[PDB]
Amino acid sequence: ATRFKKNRKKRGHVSAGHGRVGKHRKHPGGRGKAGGLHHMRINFDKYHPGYFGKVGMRHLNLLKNRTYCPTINVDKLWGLLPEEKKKEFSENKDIAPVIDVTRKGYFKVLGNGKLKHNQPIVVKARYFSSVAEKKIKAVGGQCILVA
Amino acid sequence: VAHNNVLPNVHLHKWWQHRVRVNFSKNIKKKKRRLLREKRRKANGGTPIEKLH
Amino acid sequence: PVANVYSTNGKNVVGEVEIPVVFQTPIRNDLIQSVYTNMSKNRRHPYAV
Amino acid sequence: CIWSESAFKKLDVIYGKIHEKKVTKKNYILPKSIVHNPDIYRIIHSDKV
Amino acid sequence: KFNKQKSSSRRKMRKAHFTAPAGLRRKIMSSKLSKELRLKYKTRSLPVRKDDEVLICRGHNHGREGKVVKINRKRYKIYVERVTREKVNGESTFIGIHPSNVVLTKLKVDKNRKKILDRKA
Amino acid sequence: GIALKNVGRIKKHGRKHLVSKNPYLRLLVKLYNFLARRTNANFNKIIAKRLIMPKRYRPPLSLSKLQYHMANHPNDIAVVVGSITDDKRLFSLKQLKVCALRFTETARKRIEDAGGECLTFDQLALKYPTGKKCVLLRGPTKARTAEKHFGKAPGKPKSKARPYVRSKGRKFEKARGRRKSRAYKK
Amino acid sequence: AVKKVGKIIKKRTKKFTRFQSNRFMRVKPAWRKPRGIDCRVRRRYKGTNLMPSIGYGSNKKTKFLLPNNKYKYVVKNVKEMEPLIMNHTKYCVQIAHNVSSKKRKQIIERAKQMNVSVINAKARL
Amino acid sequence: PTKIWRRWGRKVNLKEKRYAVCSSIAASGVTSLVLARGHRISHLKEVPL
Amino acid sequence: SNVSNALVWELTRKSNCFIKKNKAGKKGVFLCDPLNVNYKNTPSSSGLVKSNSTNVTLKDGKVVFSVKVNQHFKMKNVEKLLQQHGSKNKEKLLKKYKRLSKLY
RNA sequence: GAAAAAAUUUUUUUUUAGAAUCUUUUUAUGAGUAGAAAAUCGUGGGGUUUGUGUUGAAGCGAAAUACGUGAGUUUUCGUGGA
RNA sequence: UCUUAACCCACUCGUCUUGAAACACGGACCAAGGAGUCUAGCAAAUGUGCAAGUGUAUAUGAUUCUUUAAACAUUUUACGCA
RNA sequence: UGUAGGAGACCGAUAGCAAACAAGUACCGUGAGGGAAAGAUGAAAUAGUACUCAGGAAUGAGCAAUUAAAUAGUACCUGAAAUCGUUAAGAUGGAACGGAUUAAGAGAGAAAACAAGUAAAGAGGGGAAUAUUCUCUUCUUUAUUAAAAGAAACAUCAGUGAUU
Repeated sequence: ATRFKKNRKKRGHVSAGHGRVGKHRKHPGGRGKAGGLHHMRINFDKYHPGYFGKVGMRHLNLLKNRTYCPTINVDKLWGLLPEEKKKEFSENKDIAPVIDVTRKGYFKVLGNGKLKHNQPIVVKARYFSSVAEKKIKAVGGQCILVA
Repeated sequence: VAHNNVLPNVHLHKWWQHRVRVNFSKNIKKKKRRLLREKRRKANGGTPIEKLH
Repeated sequence: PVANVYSTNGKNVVGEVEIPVVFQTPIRNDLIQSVYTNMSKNRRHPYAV
Repeated sequence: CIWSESAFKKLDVIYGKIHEKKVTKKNYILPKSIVHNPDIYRIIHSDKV
Repeated sequence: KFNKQKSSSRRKMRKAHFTAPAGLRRKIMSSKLSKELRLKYKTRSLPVRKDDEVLICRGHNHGREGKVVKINRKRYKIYVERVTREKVNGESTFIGIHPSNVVLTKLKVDKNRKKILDRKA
Repeated sequence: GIALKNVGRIKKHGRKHLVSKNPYLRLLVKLYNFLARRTNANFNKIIAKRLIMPKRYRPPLSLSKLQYHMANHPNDIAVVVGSITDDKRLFSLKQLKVCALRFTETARKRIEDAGGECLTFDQLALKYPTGKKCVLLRGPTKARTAEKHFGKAPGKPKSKARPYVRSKGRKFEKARGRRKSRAYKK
Repeated sequence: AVKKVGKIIKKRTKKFTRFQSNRFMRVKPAWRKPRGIDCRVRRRYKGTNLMPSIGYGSNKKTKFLLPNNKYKYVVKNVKEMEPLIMNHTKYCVQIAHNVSSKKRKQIIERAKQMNVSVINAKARL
Repeated sequence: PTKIWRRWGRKVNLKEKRYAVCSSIAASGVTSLVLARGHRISHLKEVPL
Repeated sequence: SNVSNALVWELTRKSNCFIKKNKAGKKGVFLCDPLNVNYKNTPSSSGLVKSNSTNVTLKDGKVVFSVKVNQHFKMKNVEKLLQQHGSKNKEKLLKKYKRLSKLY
């Protein structure tokens, strides 16, 4: 590290890259976030707009795991098949892939993107978006609610 | 300038250098654990120290 | 791509064997230099007073 | 580097996907980037080029 | 070395050499044994006693043979009869010889030394 | 004493050399510099510049984007001055012949399986030294993480950008200066 | 002035002496520019003390050349002669300071047999 | 004064480390590189021994 | 294949054991590789690059052929070696041989 | 890919480049504190390489037809004894 | 090279300072020591590896047990960030 | 933390524990307390400065004398700078030193700053031939023919001026 640092660039130059007029002082604005509102307000406004004051209720003891949900969009569901499985379904319209999204850790199925139309697929999941259910039904697939 | 972050999140003002501990014992502890487990495993007649949970 | 295998005396030669695919792998000398230095950093001790 | 025939052969097995079920690098083998030769002088000399 | 209990640091080894007990000093007052005797007992080396007979192999006095006068165990010098030296005033003392500069011919053999020779055999 | 601006200097900007220490990439810029200089082809000159360009600013291309771009081309030889990444969001059947700086292993395997060609830059130079009957492609910059962060102030009004924010928590940046109710909004 | 010799122009006689080292014992004699500081002599007040810059530099053809018309090559072992020999016309031998006399004699004799000038061969007798 | 911690544990990835070993073994394969490294090697029959 | 003569030069452009550059003024960089026939540092000079080479060298007062019942005791020679094993270059080899023959 | 000179058609002598941040060539340009950059140079240790050591090293003092724009490098003589 | 000469030029350096040769300040002299660092967390830049994944965390394993206080491996589908 | 180990990409005597040592000592403070400076002869002093002369005595000197070495002599390794002594050289009318430029003195040096080859007789090394015959080569020496190199001077050009 020490080979390449700023001291090696400035070593004989007296004011050290920190200004002959200025003369580098211990804490020339005071500590940390102190100048907010008071004299660094312009910095806070232009770079940190939401910062000051309160919003909303207090939950007091939230717990993350109650609301924990990983989501997946329908577009990427056929991608959860390996290559040979995807070829096999593409060939054969007699059978649908069943997809248990839980093994892949997902719990809500969302509606984004296109599908290769006229091919059934069974989606098993806890939760589905309104659009996702409609598109899965539209393409001839099935939605299965399961805990 | 200083548009990288609103805050320092560092909070070391409760005299951190007094409180501090530096840790690099890892492998040596593992060897001690291995030695202890080897000694136990051997000592019990070779009879498994594992137990079904 | 066969390489000759040798005996205990180097003038006597046994069965030729197809080389490992490793010897066709990319040579990243700069990567090796960075890895060596980083590994070395993990090996040497910082010194307190 | 001086290799035993055993070591040399084992090296091929290591990067060959043989034995040890699905374990090796969690179903992975072999650094194998597409950086490549033919040597540069051959490419320029090449009659079409 | 291959043992990882015993130190290989220079500092400690030197310290042990310098602050050595008398028995330790006696141990390192060993000399190589003369070639036929070496063959006879298959013994490389013996600790010298005061009345032994050495040949000198190193220093300006190499190739002088003779009886050992006195041993100084402490500062690692044996004294041999024909390595005399006069002092600055002309008075005669013996030149001190490091024990690794000499090869031992005639050992004086006591009961204890004989028991050691028996141990070596 | 002459009056010239910038003391008469022409001062070029951006990369002045490739600063990578990679032997293969140094060999490749030697090759493409030679190919550009001798041919005087615009295709080669672009390749040389894109090879010199920062590795971070060299983009990934999506396989979906590559296929979407190549759709009107019956000639199959795609050239990409970046990395080609795979797609897990569609069937991705139709093969191509693609030269790229780097291939993901999954993408390469799919392209090879489909009956395509994953082509080296040395192979491209050898076969197609003029670049004729080919298609040069770029992956998109598409507002990368730094680009999302920067661009003439996120806290200014009438601007869309990401500030620093650690907004995984609940009580994070939403009030005074970002809110029409509390003082004012951006 | 300057020192022309054949097609070899050397443009600097009188190597520079560090400012104020004439007045003060503490200041080292070997040159230093007062670049790190304001100093009123970098401000080019005429005749105060001349100071160096790149322009005095040697010509590209003669760049490191000796008046021998031969580049100096320093030799500390005999085997280092062997690549050097085919360019003996354009290079001259310097034998390193730290060479023991038996070896030095051997190197001198061998170098003379190899037919290249050795500039310190007339020393360490 | 030196505090005890001066970055004793650095990372460098599993993939990077693996790459360095494979590429170094590949490099060890190469005859020119063996000579270039300073090994005396003229009378060895060929470098992959 | 992975190896390339050019790639070796790119690898050894700065770094090789037998590259030697003078400290007392930088002008002159030599290549001490005995597989070379010309001993300045360039990849054209270098035996690392040279195609599948076989070479007549110089060691300890002897003409040497070095190589890429038993017979034992228990300049014209150089000319003979060149005419046998062969490959501008011939003239350069002749020049080296002339120097080596005239005085060792 | 052959140029010249010495000899007495034939012998001898000098030279005889390919390092792509490299080499040849052209033209323009050169102020500078605060300040930013790049190229270097030197010191302690380590890995690596191939060397220097008691026919005297490091160090030191006096110097050098010495080298480099320069920082400095190298060397000679004297001391010196690892 | 050193040495005086003689001609021409040449005001105490450092300093804060609009402005220092100042009747502004520090400096009797010489030697050695003597000042932008380290950690944490963040950012952009560039290099480097992999990619819709990535990072083996803690930890287990070994004919790992001068070096070895790291190097090696990941069960004959945790967590960070995206 | 105490003791016992093993360590080190640590410090190397103004550093590093305050302490490499007869240091938590000397010494200082009414006292609570504060708290240093301070390593190195040589291989061997079981090699430690013998002896003589001149000296009141210190000491000095030696044609004397230890040691490889005493300008290694025990407040002993190397021994920088400030500072000061001897000798020599120069200088010197109310500063001093410097830059730029020549001069005259005093020193040093021959490697670019001249002499390839030939004959005579000394020293080496090789190669071939079948440990020794033939022969190829480099240094010293005597004298004996070349030459090249730079500086001059004028002429001749090209570029640039000034002149009438």
